[PDB]
Amino acid sequence: IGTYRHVDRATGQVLTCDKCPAGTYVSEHCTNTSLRVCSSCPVGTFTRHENGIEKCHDCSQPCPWPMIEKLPCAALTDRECTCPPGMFQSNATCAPHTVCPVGWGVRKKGTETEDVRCKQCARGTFSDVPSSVMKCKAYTDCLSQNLVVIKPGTKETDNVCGTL
Amino acid sequence: IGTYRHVDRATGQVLTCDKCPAGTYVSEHCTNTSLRVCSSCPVGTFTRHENGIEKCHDCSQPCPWPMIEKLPCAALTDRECTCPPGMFQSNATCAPHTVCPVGWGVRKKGTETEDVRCKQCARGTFSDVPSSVMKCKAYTDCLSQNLVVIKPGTKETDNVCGTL
Repeated sequence: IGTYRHVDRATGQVLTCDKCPAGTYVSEHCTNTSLRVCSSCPVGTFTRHENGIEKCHDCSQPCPWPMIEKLPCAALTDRECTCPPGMFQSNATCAPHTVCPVGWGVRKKGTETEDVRCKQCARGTFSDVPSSVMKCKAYTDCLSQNLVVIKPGTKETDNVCGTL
Repeated sequence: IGTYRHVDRATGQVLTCDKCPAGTYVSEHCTNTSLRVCSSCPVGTFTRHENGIEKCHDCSQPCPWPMIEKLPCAALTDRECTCPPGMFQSNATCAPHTVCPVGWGVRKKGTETEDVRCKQCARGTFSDVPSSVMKCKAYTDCLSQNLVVIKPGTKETDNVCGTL
């Protein structure tokens, strides 16, 4: 654990005291005869690093709806706010991710900061349900099935397999 | 921030959730549509590392007098107990450090776990006060003072300097 220098009020001695761990602050500095005393950051404050400070930092304000917390206000961390799952941050607030329609699929997955990116399903793949999450799916391999293709697939539907 | 696997109770899906930072525990696991929620370790418990656990660890019992805390029970740390300044741990408890008498001085400084080690003051040095802390001190250099030595020093007293 690191240390910090402190001027003792009663003697003017420059002491080397032990830092207090992340999550606490110095509630009594060391003196020439006593160890420094650490206390836990009160509800609503944090310190992220071992410190010699006399008060913890205030956490930021509550996340603005519809944002929610992905990290709480706790002893070691300020609250961290994010668009909730299924939404992504655009300018002000959060917007639902793009739904890729039938015949399209997710090329790049949506995140809390970027929208989904859809692509048309490539030949030999299909997507039969609107979704902001799913990828185009390869047709059922009728060959390797021992079957032949009864009905071709489309970008929306699997090939149908069988015999004759 | 690392992640951990969790079996979702309602669907049996094995999810990858975000760990919660040191000082908090998982008060709600992630599900397929919601981020895991972290809460701060309640008073009296800690976690030292980012974790996926559902409760923080209990801190150890209060230090046995005369031991005191050198680290508190806080969100990131169990309490850590030590013999207070001026004492060192021997078997059970704490004993005051050795006081080196006049004519001796500290050779090795006492700590919370080892006693002071005193040595007789070497020739040309002295110590005039009993102390568990101070080192033997070199005599006043009468030569470099322009003075001559009026009275020799001892292991207990400085040489006295002057002229004639």
